Amino acid sequence: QRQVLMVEDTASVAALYKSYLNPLGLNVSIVGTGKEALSFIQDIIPDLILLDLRLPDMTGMEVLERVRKEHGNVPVVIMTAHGSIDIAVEAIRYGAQDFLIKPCEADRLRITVNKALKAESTSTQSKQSDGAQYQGFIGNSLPMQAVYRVIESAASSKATVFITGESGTGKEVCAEAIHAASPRHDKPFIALNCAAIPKDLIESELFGHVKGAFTTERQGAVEMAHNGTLMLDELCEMDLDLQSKLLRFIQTGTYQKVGSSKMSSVDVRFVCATNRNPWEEVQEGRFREDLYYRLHVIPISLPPLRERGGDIIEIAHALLGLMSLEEGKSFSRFSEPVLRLFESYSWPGNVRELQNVIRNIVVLNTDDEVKLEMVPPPIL
Repeated sequence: QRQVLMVEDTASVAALYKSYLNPLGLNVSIVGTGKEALSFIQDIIPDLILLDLRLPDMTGMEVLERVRKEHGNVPVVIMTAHGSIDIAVEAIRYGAQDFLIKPCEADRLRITVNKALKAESTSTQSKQSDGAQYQGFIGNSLPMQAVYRVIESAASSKATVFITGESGTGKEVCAEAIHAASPRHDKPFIALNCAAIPKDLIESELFGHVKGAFTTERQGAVEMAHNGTLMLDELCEMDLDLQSKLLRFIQTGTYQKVGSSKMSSVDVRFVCATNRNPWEEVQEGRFREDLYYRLHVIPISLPPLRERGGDIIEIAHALLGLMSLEEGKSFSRFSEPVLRLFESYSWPGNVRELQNVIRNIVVLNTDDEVKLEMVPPPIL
C-alpha cells in the first residue's frame, strides 16, 4: 500500500484531505509539526509528501530543506494559501515538485496525488504545467460544483463519459478526475488526442501495429489502457473510416493491430471529449450517428471561464506562479483592481487566453505584483 505523509497542523483540513483520498486506497499518515514529519521520514520514506507551508515549530521551507538534505527523490507537493505563492514558487525552485492552492477540492487533490504516485512507479506522461489548477480545474463556483457532482456519481460506473466544452476549459483534467475517483484509479490512464496525430497514423496510435505494417510491433492506446481508462480527446477530429473501427471496438471490445488480421481484445472504460457541437457534427455528416449514440451516455459539460465567477481568481493565482517559474520571475500577487478587471472580462479563449495574458505580463515586467498599468488590451 502506497504511503502519503500529510504535514498539516490544521486537524480539520488534514481530515478533510485524507477523506478526499479515500478512493485511492492509500495509507495516509497525518503529522502536525516539522519535527514529527522528519521523525516519520527517518523510519519510512513515503511515496509522496504533502507539505503545508505553515507549521507551528518551523516553516514548510525548513522542512523541505531538511528532507532534501537526505532524500533527493521523494516527491513533495506544497500546500499554500493565495498569500504565500511567493514561498510556493521558491519551494519549487529549491526542490519541490508542484504546489496546490488552498482551499483544495477533492478531485484536484486526487488527480495531483495519483499523478505524483504513477510518475514515480504506466499512464500518459505528465509534467508540472499539466497540473489540474493550471488547466482551470480549481474552484467551487456553482457551475464547477455541478461538474464535480457528475464526476463523483459517474466515476464508479463503467458507463462512457462524454465531455463537451470550449477549448481550454478543463475537459482533459475532468477525464483524469473520473479515473482517479474510479476503482480503476491504480490501472493505466491513457489519453489520445485525435487532433495531435496525423490521419495516416492515428489508427496505428489507437490500435497498435505489427512489424512492417507500413513504411516493430508497437502497442496502441487501447492495449496500454487495458483494465484502465482510455480518453479519446478531440474525438470529432477522427475520420469516418476510423470512427467505424472505433464503434466496432466499443461494441465488441475487439480490435486489430495495423498490418495484422489477428483479433485482439482489451477491457477499457471510455471517456471522450470534443470542443465541437457533437450533434451538429452528426447532422453535417462528419460524425457517425451510431457512434454518437454509443458514446453519449454520461454527458459532462464544462462551463467556460465567463460563467465561473470567482474561479478565475484561483486559476490566475496558480498561473502567476507557474509563469514566474517558467520565465524566471518572482510575481506572487495581483492588485485588487487587476483582479476586478479579470473578473469583468469574458475570456473568449478561456484558460489558454488567461495563460497567454499572464505570461505576457510576466515576460514584460519585473515586480512582485501585477498592476493595472501592466494589463494588455483587450482586457483594458
